[PDB]
Amino acid sequence: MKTLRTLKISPNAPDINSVWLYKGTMKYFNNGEWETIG
Amino acid sequence: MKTLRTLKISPNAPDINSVWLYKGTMKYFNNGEWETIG
Amino acid sequence: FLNFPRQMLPFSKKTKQWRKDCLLWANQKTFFNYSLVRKSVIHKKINY
Amino acid sequence: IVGGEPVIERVNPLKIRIFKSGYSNKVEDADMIILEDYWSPGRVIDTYYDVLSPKDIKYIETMPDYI
Amino acid sequence: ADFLNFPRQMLPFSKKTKQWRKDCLLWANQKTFFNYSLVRKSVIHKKINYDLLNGRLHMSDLELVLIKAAYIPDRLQHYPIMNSKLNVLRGEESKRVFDFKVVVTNPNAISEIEDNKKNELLQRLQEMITDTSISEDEYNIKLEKLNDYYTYEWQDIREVRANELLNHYIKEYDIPLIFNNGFMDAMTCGEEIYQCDIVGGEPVIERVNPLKIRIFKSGYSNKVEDADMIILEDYWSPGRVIDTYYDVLSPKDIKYIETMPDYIGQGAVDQMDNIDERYGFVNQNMIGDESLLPYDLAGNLRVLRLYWKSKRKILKVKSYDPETGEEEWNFYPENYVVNKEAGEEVQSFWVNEAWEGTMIGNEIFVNMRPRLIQYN
Amino acid sequence: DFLNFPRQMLPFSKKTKQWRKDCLLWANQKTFFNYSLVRKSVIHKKINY
Amino acid sequence: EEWNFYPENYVVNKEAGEEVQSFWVNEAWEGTMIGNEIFVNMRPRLIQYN
Amino acid sequence: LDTFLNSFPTREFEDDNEYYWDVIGSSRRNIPLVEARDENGVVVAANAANVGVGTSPFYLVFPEDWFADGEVIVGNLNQVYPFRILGDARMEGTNAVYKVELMGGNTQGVPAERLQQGERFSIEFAPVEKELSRKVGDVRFTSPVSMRNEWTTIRIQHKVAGNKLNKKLAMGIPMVRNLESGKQVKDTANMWMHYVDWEVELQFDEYKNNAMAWGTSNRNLNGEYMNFGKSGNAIKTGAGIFEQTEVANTMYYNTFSLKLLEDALYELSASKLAMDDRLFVIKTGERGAIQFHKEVLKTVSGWTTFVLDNNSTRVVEKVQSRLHSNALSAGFQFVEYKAPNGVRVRLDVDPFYDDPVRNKILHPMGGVAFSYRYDIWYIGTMDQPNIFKCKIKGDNEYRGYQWGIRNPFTGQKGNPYMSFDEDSAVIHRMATLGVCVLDPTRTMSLIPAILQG
Amino acid sequence: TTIRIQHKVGNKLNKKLAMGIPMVRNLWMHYVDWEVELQFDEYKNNAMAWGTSNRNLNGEYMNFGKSGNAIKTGAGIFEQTEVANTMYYNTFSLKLLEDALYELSASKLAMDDRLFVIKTGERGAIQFHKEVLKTVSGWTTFVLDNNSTRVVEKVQSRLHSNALSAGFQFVEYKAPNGVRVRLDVDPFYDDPVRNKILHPMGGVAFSYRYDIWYIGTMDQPNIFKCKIKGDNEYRGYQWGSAVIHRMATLGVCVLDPTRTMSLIPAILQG
Amino acid sequence: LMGGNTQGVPAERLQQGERFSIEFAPVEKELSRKVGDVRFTSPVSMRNEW
Amino acid sequence: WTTFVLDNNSTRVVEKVQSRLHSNALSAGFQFVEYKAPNGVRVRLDVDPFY
Amino acid sequence: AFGGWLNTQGGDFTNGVTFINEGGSHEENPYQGIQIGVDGAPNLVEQGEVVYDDYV
Amino acid sequence: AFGGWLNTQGGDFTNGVTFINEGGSHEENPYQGIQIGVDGAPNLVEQGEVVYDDYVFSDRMEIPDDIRKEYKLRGKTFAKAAKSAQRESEERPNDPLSTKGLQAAMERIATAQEEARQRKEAHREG
Amino acid sequence: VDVGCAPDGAMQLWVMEYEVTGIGKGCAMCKAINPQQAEMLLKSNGIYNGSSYLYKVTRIEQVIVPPCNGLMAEQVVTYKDV
Amino acid sequence: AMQLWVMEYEVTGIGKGCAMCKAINPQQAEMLLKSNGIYNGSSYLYKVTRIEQVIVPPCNGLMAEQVVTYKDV
Amino acid sequence: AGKLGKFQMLGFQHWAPQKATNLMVQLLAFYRGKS
Ligand SMILES: [Mg+2]
Repeated sequence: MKTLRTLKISPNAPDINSVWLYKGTMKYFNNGEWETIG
Repeated sequence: MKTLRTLKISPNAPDINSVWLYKGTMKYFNNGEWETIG
Repeated sequence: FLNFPRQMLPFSKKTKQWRKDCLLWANQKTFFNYSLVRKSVIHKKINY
Repeated sequence: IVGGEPVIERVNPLKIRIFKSGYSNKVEDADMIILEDYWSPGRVIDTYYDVLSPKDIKYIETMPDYI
Repeated sequence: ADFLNFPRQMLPFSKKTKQWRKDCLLWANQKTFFNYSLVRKSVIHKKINYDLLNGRLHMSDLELVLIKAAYIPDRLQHYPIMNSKLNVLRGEESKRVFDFKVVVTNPNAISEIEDNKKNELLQRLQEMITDTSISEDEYNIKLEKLNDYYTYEWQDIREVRANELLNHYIKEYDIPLIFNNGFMDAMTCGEEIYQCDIVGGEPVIERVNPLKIRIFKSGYSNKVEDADMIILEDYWSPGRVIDTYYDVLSPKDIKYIETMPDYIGQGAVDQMDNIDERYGFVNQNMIGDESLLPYDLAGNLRVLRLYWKSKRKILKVKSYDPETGEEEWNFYPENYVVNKEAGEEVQSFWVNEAWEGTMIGNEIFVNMRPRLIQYN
Repeated sequence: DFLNFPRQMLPFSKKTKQWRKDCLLWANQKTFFNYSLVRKSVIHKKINY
Repeated sequence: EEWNFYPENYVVNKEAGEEVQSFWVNEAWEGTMIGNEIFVNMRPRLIQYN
Repeated sequence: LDTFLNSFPTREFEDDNEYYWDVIGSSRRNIPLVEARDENGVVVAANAANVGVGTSPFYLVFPEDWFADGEVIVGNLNQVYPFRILGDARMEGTNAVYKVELMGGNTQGVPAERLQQGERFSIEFAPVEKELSRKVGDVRFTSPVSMRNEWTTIRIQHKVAGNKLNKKLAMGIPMVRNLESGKQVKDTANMWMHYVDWEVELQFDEYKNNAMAWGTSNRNLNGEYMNFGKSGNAIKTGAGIFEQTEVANTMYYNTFSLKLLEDALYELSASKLAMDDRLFVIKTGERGAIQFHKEVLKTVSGWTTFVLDNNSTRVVEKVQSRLHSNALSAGFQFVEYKAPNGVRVRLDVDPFYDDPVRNKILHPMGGVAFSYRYDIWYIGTMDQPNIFKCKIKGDNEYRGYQWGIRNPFTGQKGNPYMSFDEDSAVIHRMATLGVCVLDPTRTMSLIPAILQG
Repeated sequence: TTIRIQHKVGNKLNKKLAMGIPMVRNLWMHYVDWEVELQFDEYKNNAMAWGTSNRNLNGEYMNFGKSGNAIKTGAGIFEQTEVANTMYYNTFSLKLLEDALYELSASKLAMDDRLFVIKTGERGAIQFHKEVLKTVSGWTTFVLDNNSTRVVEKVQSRLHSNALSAGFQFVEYKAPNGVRVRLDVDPFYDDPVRNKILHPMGGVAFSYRYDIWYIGTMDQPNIFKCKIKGDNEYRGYQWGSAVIHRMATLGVCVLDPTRTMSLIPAILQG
Repeated sequence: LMGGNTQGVPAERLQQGERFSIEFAPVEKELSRKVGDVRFTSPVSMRNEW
Repeated sequence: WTTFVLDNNSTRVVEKVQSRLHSNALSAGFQFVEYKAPNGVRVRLDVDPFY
Repeated sequence: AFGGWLNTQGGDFTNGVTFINEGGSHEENPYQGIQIGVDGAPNLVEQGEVVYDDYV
Repeated sequence: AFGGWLNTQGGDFTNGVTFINEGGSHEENPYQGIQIGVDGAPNLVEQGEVVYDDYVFSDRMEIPDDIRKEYKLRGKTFAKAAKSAQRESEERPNDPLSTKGLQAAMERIATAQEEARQRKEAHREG
Repeated sequence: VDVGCAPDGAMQLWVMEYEVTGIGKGCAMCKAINPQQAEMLLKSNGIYNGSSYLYKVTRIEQVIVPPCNGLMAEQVVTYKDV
Repeated sequence: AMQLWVMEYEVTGIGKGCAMCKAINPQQAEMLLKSNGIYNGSSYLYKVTRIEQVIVPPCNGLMAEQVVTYKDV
Repeated sequence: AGKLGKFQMLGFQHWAPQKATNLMVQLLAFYRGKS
């Protein structure tokens, strides 16, 4: 229902509407915070 | 093979050509079933 | 409207809506006449 | 006058409302005479071709087909 | 059925294409179950009137029946005591005077416009006789032939022609018999109808059978002329549809006349191939214990003529005479462009136009056009 | 019932003598419906005569 | 312009402006059967009531 | 609400009695099988051998006499097992059994699974020989059933004293009129009775138009009327526009979904409307268009195979302003969904659906609950008016005054025929009126369930 | 093939009658001249198109008539065209249709006359849209935009200035080497009386049938309707009672049935 | 209760604050007697100073 | 070649056709016939029925 | 054409006042005006002027 | 023959427009034309040119764009321009308004052909 | 058919589709006096009446009883829809 | 033509289903589903699991409920 | 993904006010036979 077209690898939180990629995780904006997958 | 461009934040299932994100788990549609990431 | 719109008017105040308010009155309040020298319509229709 | 020329009709006595005559045997003495009939759509355009607006031709045109 | 309307008549003349005229006749075939008017009786009420004069008693008309075998121990003999009363009135209408002459109503009323049109005629007759006469041998004969037309008038020449057409065709067609049969239709229906049109290039007059004419869209008018939509349905001979329409029938259409198979394409089949189940339902105001097929068991053809008043956009144009400062008015069609910088003002009107159409059988769509005899 | 008559949409050359004889062997011994659209039956009229 | 009605045997005189159209019209024909073996006068009827 | 009711034509009737109109189906039908019996009459079950194995006769018991003497009827697999009928139907009470052998050259017989109860059978044709052929086949017809509606008679009454005949209004506050629109418009007429008959034709226009649109038929399931008038007779009410339209295409919801609006406007007009006749124009409210805008927005976000550019949808248009050199604008809306195979859906937001004076239940998403109701009034063309306003020919509303020595409405001082002895003048007006929807299956509605049906 | 009809009776119904009852919430005179001329019109339409042959390989007929003579019936259009290039699929896939149309055109057709018109039903036209749409969904080399396809275009509306539309339908597929595969809907595939097996995706499961008539160019018609010169339709009236007899002979002819390819769902076979 | 209603109106639709408006005023055909009545309204004004 | 986005506007792989089924009707199909290699090389075809 | 006329009941009834419109001024017209009459024989009127009883 | 005629109901009804087909061009026809009349005595026309009231609308010229915007023509040729303004009165030859609508519209294409003729004659000598 | 229920006295049969958010879709058949009461029976007597906010009812359509035998209503919620 | 029967069935491999027929005995309600259902070409797919008559005097109650989960597929 | 019965076809053996329309009404809740 909330599409995230792009993925940005950066040590900072890039944007709400992009998927954050760090070293061993992949976080996304949900419930007003960054939730990691896995 | 099959290229996916979209990541959806939905409690229900998205279309088969978009990646499911829900509360901390990632699923992608492969071979007629929703294959989870973990 | 109450009656037929006021006829004792100057000619310039007999505008497009004054004539239409006259004619809309004939659409509504002109079915029942105590005609003094005619019979009723239901009486004449029986005769034909 | 209908169609530029004079015409004469007889009026159906059931379809004429003669108001405000003062116990008089004539009809020309009346102050308000209303003739309500059901004219054909062809007779509306014979009589009022030069005074119907293009909106009013559509209302004659968009009337429902009760044949 | 289940999808049609009458097509929109408030169109420009370029949009009234071949399919638009064909949709008008295919709508006309829908309204053949129906014959209702405000000043007419039903067809069953008229058809019971005629068969009383042709000696048929319908026992379902004078009582409730609680038969169909023709025997007076269960039926009733009919005694024609009404025919001798109506035969007095149609024997007397034949014996009344028939001197129907076109007359000039005001024969002493000669105007300058009546004076101008007479001079255009005698100039045109003078222009012909110089070409016909070859160097003064019979120019003096053609001159004295038209010298006695200098005392005639324009209303006299138009009355001479109008009587010369009527005097010939009363004596050719036996028009007195036509109105004498039409009188018999008037004492039985109450409706006396005649059609006048051009077939074969010559005019004709025929009495319309009142059991076969649908007079739609009149306004309680006693007259039949005042109708907006008339449908004449009859079964013609195959020779009559070539007696009338030889000059417009294509070689496709004369194969339908020759070999005539049953069709369902007459509005019963829709665009999505649905069949229409309300076609196979004839009414009981139109038929009874005494109609839509293209042909008959007598080898005839169904001919369905529709006459409707379409609406035409015209223009009312105000111009000025160049010589005198007098405003003048003219009527032009919608494809007329007004010559401005001449004071030329225009107003657009919508105006009746008599249209016609004819469907022979089920396939043959013929003479779908504006009616060329406009009674202007 | 239908009045099945031979084909008349022919050129004048193809209206040969067998075609005219086929059109004329259409009238022999035919049986039809007893009364026509505007005329009563023959057994009716012989009863009147 | 003038119009004439010709049969199908008539060939069109082109290069003079003749436009043609082909119509099918009625024709009164006649025939007699005498007995059953005599077949006589199978032809267009010669009094054409035109 | 009155502009909406004048968008429908009007029919003229002769009586105030019940009126009826008769609907029709097709003449073509297939018949479900009951039982199939072998050559000697012994029923065939599914775990059996083939039946017509050597072009041997067998039976088909059908619950109705529908088929004829020499026809060819087919099972669920048409043209593979053709069944020529032999002889007329033997009536086993109400049922009909036919002698039947195979037709299309089948020399192995029909399988036992093709002869079970529930299987439908339809007529193809009735063949004969070239030589000495006998009579075969028959012709089937179809019949009408009827629909039914009636009328509703309303009334009004107002009473004034006879003192108010020419009572001039010394306007301390300016006297206003209530418009039909709901607005209080100002008026300057100094007489009081101009504001008395204006509020009684305002109100009679409000009484008729709520009786034509909002109808409640009080005829019982046992065909009775329980609401009796003051004199003792039954107050008979006929259905309105919004009761006759809900009887066929009932649909209720909480959450709007486009997939059920699109697969139900295609189920009813599947092969019955042509490709150009499937324009379904939805009447809705202002808030029903926002709910429709989001569900098309949720639909085209599932079209991931396409990408939706700025260059075509133009959701960010360039504008000119003093604040910046290249300043942008924003905003878009989805107003039309084109279904597969010619079905289109359009939005017509009508102000009738949003009227908060009559609509009192609020939706949870704001606005009145009647705004979220989707109505497709016209599906295809019908060749006759589907919805029309039934009015009696001749029943002009009886303007009727009884009065005493003065009449303030007509303005009559001095009465020769007195009804009574008091300074009064009452108006009594009454109208017999109804509406009729010929085909409520040509009209699909979609109602929120919070209106509770 | 020879067909006959009768009806024992005039304008009134008789013993074979049906009523149609609709489910709503609160729950003339038959023109017998026109139903016989319609229900013999459809007897010939089922005989020409849905016909079955009852001959051996020895020439003998198998089904005999009421007089002892053999019933002569010839094959129909859908039985003559179902002898070659006919396939029965269980699931629809463009892998089978783009290859069957190619091997028919790699061995029979030049490269210019490779236009294949799929004459199918209405619900089979939606089935052709969704399986081209899944084929385009796997073309990940080319991204599809709204600038070319225009599934979201701008229409004029009162509600908003920038007001969009939505909707599209694939109706064509162009395989390699010029195999252009079009699509149209015949209305007779959605026939509710004749087609009784229902498909799970809505319809009557005969709408999901693809028929390619008219393969290539021939210099003559391949499929036509046969007829006898003169007048081959008869009629007859037997009076008691009145029995409206009708009889007609007919025929259809498919010259080359290898020039007709058909796809039938496998639930309509065997 | 009109509409043909037999089992009454629930008690949760009859609480305080439930809003009611006039629909219409139906009478019977034979021998009706008077129903319905007519309402009026009036405006307000405002003020200012210096 | 995922360095280039290959949009449908330039190739016209899916192109609009006019059919009675839908007002916005689409097609599909393409075929690579030529491959221009680097450094001047073009690769065309000549499909012969002899082969 | 509505200028000083009453085109009603199929007839064209006027009071004599002639609204000479739609042409243009004396300068912007090619024929220097509308030229309603010939009497000075070039009798020219423009779009704005109105005549009664041959007085403009 | 259908060229400017309505041959319905047995009679040959025309509006005046004379569609002259089946001839050929002036060089293709051995008689150098059609020779519709003897009046100049060799009045010769071709397969395209059309006559109304003894005025021939030529098929060889074209429509200049300054001559197209004024007088409001529809065809690309002066013969094709008269082949479009007669389309109302082709199906109604006997109407009073279509006669006036034809005579007025044929006078415009007459004076539009003369202005193209006078402009071509002035440009040729220059 | 005057049994004694709230809408005019007759029994009404309803077909309900929904989508339980985060769980899936389903079918439902019920007798109810209102279509509002039909969705209040899923929130009370349904499978997920404990987590009552997950019920997203999308269709409530009535069945009318025919005169004779036949399949009245059907509803399939297939796996490829879910 | 007597009673009403609401069924819960399960199409094998495809999904679940709910149905309602009108039959005299509940074996005939399975006949009117297996022959008139949407899976007519695959009539062996129906495995009915519950049939219950529409017993009127409640007239406010669920008769069939069948949800399809994300983990059943 | 399921139908619902909108009509039922029975034989006749399984069985005057004013007229709103004078012709008959073909419902959409009916199959129409196909020529
Ligand atoms: Mg084949």
